[PDB]
Amino acid sequence: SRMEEVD
Amino acid sequence: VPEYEVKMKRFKGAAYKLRILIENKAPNSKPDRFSPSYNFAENILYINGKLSIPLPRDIVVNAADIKIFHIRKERTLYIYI
Amino acid sequence: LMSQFEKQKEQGNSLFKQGLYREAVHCYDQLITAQPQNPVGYSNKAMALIKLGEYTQAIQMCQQGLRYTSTAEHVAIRSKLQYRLELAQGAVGSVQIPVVEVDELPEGYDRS
Repeated sequence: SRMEEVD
Repeated sequence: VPEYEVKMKRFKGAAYKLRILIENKAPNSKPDRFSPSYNFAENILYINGKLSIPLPRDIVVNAADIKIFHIRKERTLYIYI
Repeated sequence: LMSQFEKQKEQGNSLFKQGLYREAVHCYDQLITAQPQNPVGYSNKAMALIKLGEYTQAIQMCQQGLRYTSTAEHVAIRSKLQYRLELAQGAVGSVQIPVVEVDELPEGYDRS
């Protein structure tokens, strides 16, 4: 779960 | 009916790599309507219904950095990429 | 404790995860206003805008965000931005490029 997650 | 003629020139060590000149040569005449668009996958800069400039494949193209100036008196588009 | 910036960001992310994308954008905007060189505001805003179907605006936010990510320290966030960009570009196929009407070319532009 990374690219589609905000930062 | 407009009569467009295109010139292209490459540059080294500058903020841009390419300059495109689009010139209307038709004497009589009509004002030029321009709604350019850039297609990312094609790497083609469409100018209007008539005209499209595919861009050289060896150039990094950032649509944010495509600068287009229009000088009406000269009926000339200057495009810097 | 979280800084003001970090609390605004966390609030934005909470709204995002809730599916309140417009409000999230409203927080991320404050991130961009406070730290215009911080890529995270741009990346987050772009993701929210994408969730809203505002692909052209998302593209603009990625374009702006990537200005700040050219050094090694930002590689990770760079990847994020590049993902969003490629998503949004992919969605629209093309964008309008504005024509600037001028009496003469501004300085630094070769007429030769």
